[PDB]
Amino acid sequence: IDYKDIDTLKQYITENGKIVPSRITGTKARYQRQLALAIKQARYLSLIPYTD
Amino acid sequence: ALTNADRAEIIAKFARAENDTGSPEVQVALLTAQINDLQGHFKAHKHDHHSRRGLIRMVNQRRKLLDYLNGKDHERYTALIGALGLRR
Amino acid sequence: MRHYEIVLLVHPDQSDQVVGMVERYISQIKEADGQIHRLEDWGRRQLAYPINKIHKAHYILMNVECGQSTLDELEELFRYNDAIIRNLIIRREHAITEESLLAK
Amino acid sequence: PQVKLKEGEPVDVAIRRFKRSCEKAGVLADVRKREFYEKPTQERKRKKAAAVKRYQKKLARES
Amino acid sequence: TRTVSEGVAHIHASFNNTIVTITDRQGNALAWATSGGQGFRGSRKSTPFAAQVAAEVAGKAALDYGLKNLDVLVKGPGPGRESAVRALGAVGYKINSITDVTPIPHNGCRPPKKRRV
RNA sequence: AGUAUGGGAGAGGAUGGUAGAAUUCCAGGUGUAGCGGUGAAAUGCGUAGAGAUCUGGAGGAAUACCGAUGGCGAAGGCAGCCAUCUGGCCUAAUACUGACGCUGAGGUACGAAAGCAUGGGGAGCAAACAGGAUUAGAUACCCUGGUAGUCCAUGCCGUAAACGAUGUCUACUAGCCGUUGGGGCCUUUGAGGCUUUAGUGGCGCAGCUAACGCGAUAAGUAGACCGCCUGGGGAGUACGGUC
Ligand SMILES: NCCC[C@H](N)CC(=O)NCCC[C@H](N)CC(=O)NCCC[C@H](N)CC(=O)N[C@@H]1[C@H](O)[C@@H](OC(N)=O)[C@@H](CO)O[C@H]1NC1=N[C@@H]2C(=O)NC[C@@H](O)[C@H]2N1
Repeated sequence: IDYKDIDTLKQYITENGKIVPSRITGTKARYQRQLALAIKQARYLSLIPYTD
Repeated sequence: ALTNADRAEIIAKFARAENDTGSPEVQVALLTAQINDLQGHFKAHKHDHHSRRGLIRMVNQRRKLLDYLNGKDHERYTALIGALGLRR
Repeated sequence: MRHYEIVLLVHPDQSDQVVGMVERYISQIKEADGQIHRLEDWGRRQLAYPINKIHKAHYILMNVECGQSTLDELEELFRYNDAIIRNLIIRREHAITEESLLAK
Repeated sequence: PQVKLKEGEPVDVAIRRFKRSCEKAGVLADVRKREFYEKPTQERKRKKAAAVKRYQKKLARES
Repeated sequence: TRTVSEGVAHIHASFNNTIVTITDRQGNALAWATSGGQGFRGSRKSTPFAAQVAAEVAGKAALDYGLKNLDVLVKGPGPGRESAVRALGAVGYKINSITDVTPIPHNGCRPPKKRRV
């Protein structure tokens, strides 16, 4: 998963902007790590908010 | 860092037969090249102890291979250390 | 030569001037050597949070291949150009040429 | 949160809904966590105990 | 003297005290009341009843400017964050939204040491 | 035991840059009697305009969520993001060398926190210290402040319940259930199900143990080498020596 796919990125973000754990999403661990990296990159690039 | 071309050139220079990669001459030549290359890195990063451990391991492995080669054949050992410019 | 992906955020006031800068950087990369593998303009987009009291930005994506020195020169240019407010440089394996999701 | 109010909703349902959203978010737990400094030793001990409890709960609900 | 229609109510709720500040939009204060301002000095400043009294006093004070609708922002833990909203609704403003704005560090400064009570 | 070539996972290490949240201080706007703190208070701050709220600056330190009997490292330890330099590990099949191995007295390298030296930095926290409480007393626990230090550069010190209170290497000895990184196979289309390998956990047959317990990650069955113990105090002390 790449940081540009904000449509998939928002699926794993709570309302206030936090990352949703794999405990809830059922995501596999490697995918979860890639997803967290993509979310942080998008936050830096201002495609998605850090909070709210 | 050395590239595949550099390593292949060293292997071709020091090989003792066709497809020979495990001979003491080839192994010691590769180790010497790597050890000499890393000296530039440890000049800039004096406090990279975690990486310096690997260099110490390379030095120890080279010493063991040299001692084995000297035990097996003194002429090949002399020729190899002369070619590589090593004190011992 | 290594492969790099560059994302540039340019001030909306320089939305017209973005074109000159892009050809400038492309020409510099080509003079060094290199190959531009992908170039995309995402246009003007709304920021998720204000940057320097600005709510809009012009987005540029480049996929380039270059040596070390040219990467340093590009980094210096991005640092000292006031039009660019944010940049992201990511080293990549292979080369990417497909149409991005965000460009549309 | 940002619990906007419908015209039909009274203040009491507003408060209950906003309280539920705050429980979902968990801000108050964060505030109580950062009220005082917790040392790394105690933090690791607490997390290890939590892991043991989680595994035992999983085993109990499995059988 | 000044007239505004929309408002905001900031409820600073804390384990020791609750402060209600009714402000216009863009945050210029219009009315404010705390528990100590109505009494309950010392340990009693933190009760929901004191929070409610402070909230009603602030709302009645702001009615002189005259506001119909307000957004409520709550900050902090502690008793009275719900009670104050209850009192404002009882006074009769219409609450547009209620959002929690308690600040959270992303591992910023080091907290004080633990109390050995 | 080692080498060459393809592929893979990682808070492994060093250098530089950068991002957002929060605390503190400063300057303005609106605004007016309290705020703060506790078991309860008082010290303290406030009409010289505090606290609360909005805006704009300065600076330092640390990286919420992800996050996990998860991962990496010889151990000590390692957590935002990006680039540069760099170590080791896993995995497949060929090819290559041909015992090149294991352990290791002396020796040498690394080695948490506190501490020391020279020069910077200093938000928050906080030994010492000052005041307020509690107390028969309080030299403490609690509260209000607060210097060294915590931070950076370059060196020293060499100690911790530095712990798995369990030295390193090798082979063998029922099974069942998880989890991380890979390989292969099978259905059949997207996801599952079998095996194997290197880690990391929970039970448990045999065996072992004074017992507790350990039980393929042994404290079982054996082999190689090293370190250490010989009743409790005196005492890791005195003297001599090295640093
Ligand atoms: N090959 C290389 C691999 C290296 C790696 N290291 C893996 C490894 O090799 N491990 C070896 C296993 C040794 C084992 N650790 C010894 C042990 O477990 N107890 C020591 C003897 C104590 C006594 N005989 C039994 C006991 O009192 N038990 C308690 C008890 O059951 C329960 O406590 C309470 N309150 O009832 C539980 C939860 O609190 O804690 C246990 N106690 C503990 N649990 C902890 C734990 O596992 N570790 C660290 C430490 O914290 C441990 N103490």
